[PDB]
Order: sequence, then structure tokens, then C-alpha cells
Amino acid sequence: GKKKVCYYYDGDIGNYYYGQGHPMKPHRIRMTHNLLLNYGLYRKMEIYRPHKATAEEMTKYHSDEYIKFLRSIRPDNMSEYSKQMQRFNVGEDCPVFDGLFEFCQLSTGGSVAGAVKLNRQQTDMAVNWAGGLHHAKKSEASGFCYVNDIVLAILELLKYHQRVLYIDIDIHHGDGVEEAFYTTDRVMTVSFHKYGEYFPGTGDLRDIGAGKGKYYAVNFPMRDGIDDESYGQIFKPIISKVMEMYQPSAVVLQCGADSLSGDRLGCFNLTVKGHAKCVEVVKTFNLPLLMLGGGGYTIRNVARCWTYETAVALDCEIPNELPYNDYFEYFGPDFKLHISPSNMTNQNTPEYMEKIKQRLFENLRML
Ligand SMILES: CCCC[C@H](NC(=O)[C@H](C)c1c(C)[nH]c2ccc(O)cc12)c1ncc(-c2cc3ccccc3nc2OC)[nH]1
Ligand SMILES: [Ca+2]
Ligand SMILES: [Ca+2]
Ligand SMILES: [Zn+2]
Repeated sequence: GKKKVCYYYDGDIGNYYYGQGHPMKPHRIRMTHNLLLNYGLYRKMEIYRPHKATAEEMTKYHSDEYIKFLRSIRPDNMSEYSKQMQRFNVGEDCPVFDGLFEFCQLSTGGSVAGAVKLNRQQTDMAVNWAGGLHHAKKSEASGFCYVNDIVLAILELLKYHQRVLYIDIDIHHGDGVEEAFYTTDRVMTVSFHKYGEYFPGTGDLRDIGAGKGKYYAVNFPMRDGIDDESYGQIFKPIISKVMEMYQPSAVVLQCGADSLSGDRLGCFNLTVKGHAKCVEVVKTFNLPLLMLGGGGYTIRNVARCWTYETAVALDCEIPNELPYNDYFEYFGPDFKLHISPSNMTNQNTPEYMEKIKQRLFENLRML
């Protein structure tokens, strides 16, 4: 049936700024919120403002030293932390910016709060578009991510769920999450990503977990230009097999929008409908589900994607004609919700897709 949806958002999230020319733009979270408000999707959800996650909540995963550094570093005192910046990988892809720690607190607060709501059986779905920062490591920032809100949310789900399934459709390998749970069978991580001469350089289909975690990490490496057809020939069959074999009791779905056609950093060719089909597929299993954001660097498309995925979560049909909103000019020249794929070549032949799917199916038989 239709499901209850709780949505997490802080009105200040859009004001955090990574710096001039940096592709990560928290403003896209505010564009998403304003678009979904203007479509009237607020009348259908319970809207919550997440608390600022404490350093203590963050150290359930991250090292005390790394969290202490994040809570301390500021653009005005950076000069005194030259040593720690190198140690914790802060200052290149992951710059020091005003309110960095508060931004991490809000991103994490939404994911953890959503997991608590699911644990209490008070919602069917919890949504936190400011979360999904899957690259952060135990004691290091990485790929525009500082605090791994996903790992923290999964640890919260593990208090009441024996097995948790994590699915990541961001164009980049979900390395921080996979690494956190690499040697456990209590979390199965499934990542679909571009692999080959691309960040973070991990996620080979031969990375399948280790020790008790062997066969509990699944990686589907893809080439440039994947389209809705190709993604659609493999996503439902793999997720169906994972659901059958693993039988998770909760699911976390990272909906990174950098896998869409026309992304500033991505090289895939999915439309918003193609990307949202993943949400439709996962939602049909009727399991407690935490939906998170992630990458997405052509911000008009990120807002379209996450607004449509929120409509999918609510089983609410919304028109293609965009309603007027505070960022209406960003959606020109068409002012439509849905996007068209480009003419880029799909390097993922149908035979390649079937062959990788078959290799993963062999690994899934080992559960
Ligand atoms: C989602 C995160 C993607 C990160 C990614 N980083 C990298 O590609 C770097 C070189 C990298 C590193 C450190 N490790 C790697 C391992 C494998 C690999 O193939 C690459 C890397 C990135 N792609 C765009 C940028 C980028 C960063 C900027 C920072 C400040 C200002 C402007 C920037 N512009 C950028 O692209 C307009 N960075
Ligand atoms: Ca991924
Ligand atoms: Ca695992
Ligand atoms: Zn990404």
C-alpha cells in the first residue's frame, strides 16, 4: 500500500558554502525543498528539523581526534592546523569553510533522526536529502564528505535490525560505507558506480568483503554513458536476488544524483525517471527505508531528481510543468521536471551488463 513518509530538513542548510568554484553546493538541498513545497508535497509528509548531531554521536564511528579537529578548524585558524589538515585530508576536495562542523551536524542529524524514527516503527520511509555523504572515512574526509552520516545511521538501525541492506546509486563507489562494514555480515553494501580512471578508484567487482563479511559487499563496475535501458536491465534483477538471499529487515538507499545525464562531474546518461525507477524498485519490497542524498553537481537536475523521488516515495503523481518557485529561472529554458538523455555513447554494451550481472549472481549463490 501507500507508505508514511518523514522528511528531514534544516532551513539553514542552503547557506553553507564550500567556496568559489567548488562543485558541491548545499544550496541544491534548499532548491529541492522549495520545488517540492511548490508542488504541494508538504501536505503529504511529516516534516522535521533535524537536531545538530553531537561530536559524541559522530564518534560512534569516527575517531575522537578527527571529530575534535573538525569541531576546531576554521578559515581564521587554518594556519595553526597545517599538520592535522594533511593527516585528516582537509584542504583540497574537502576545504575548510565557515560553519563546516555545523553543516556536518545537520547532515548527520537528519540521517540519525530518520533511523531513530524507523527503529521506533513511526514511519515507513525517512528522507534526508542533506545526507548520503558516503566517502567520509573513520579518520579522514574524502570526496567532499567529512562525516559519514550513512555509517552513523546504519549503526543506529543495527540497534533494532539484525541485517541492514545499503544500496548506493551515486556515480561514485560508496567506499566509506563499504569499508566501515567490510568484515561484517550484519550489513550488505551494494554499489553501482563508474569504475576505471575515476574517483575514488575502488569498487572492483572482485571486492566482495572479507572474513565474516565475505560475499556481503557487492560492486557493479560501469563504463561511461549508461542509460535508463541498461540500468533497467540490471538493477531490479540484482536487488531482487539480494532481497531473496539476504532478507534484510531495513534498507538505506543513497540517491546520489551525479549519475544523471548532464552532471557537471558525472559521465552517465540516466534521466530522472531512470534514476527514480531505483527508488520504485526498492520501495516495492515494503521494508523500513531511509532515503538519502549524495552527489549531484548540475543543481537544477538534482532538485528535479530529489523532488520526483520524494513524489515516488509518497505515491503522488506530479505534473511535468514546473510550478512557480523561488528558483524558477534555474529550470530554463524548458521549465519542465523531466530531463532528456544526451547523445553520448553508452560504453556498457548489453553483453557487458549481462556478464557482470552473471558474475554477481555467482557471488550471491555463496550466501
Ligand atoms: C565526488 C568527489 C569527487 C572527487 C574528485 N577528485 C579527484 O578526481 C581527485 C583527483 C582524486 C583523489 C583525491 N583521489 C582519487 C582517486 C582516484 C581518482 O581517479 C581520482 C582521485 C573531484 N572531481 C572534481 C573535483 C573538483 C574539486 C574542486 C575543489 C575545489 C575547487 C574546485 C574543484 N573542482 C573540481 O572539479 C571541477 N574533485
Ligand atoms: Ca555508487
Ligand atoms: Ca558488509
Ligand atoms: Zn558522487
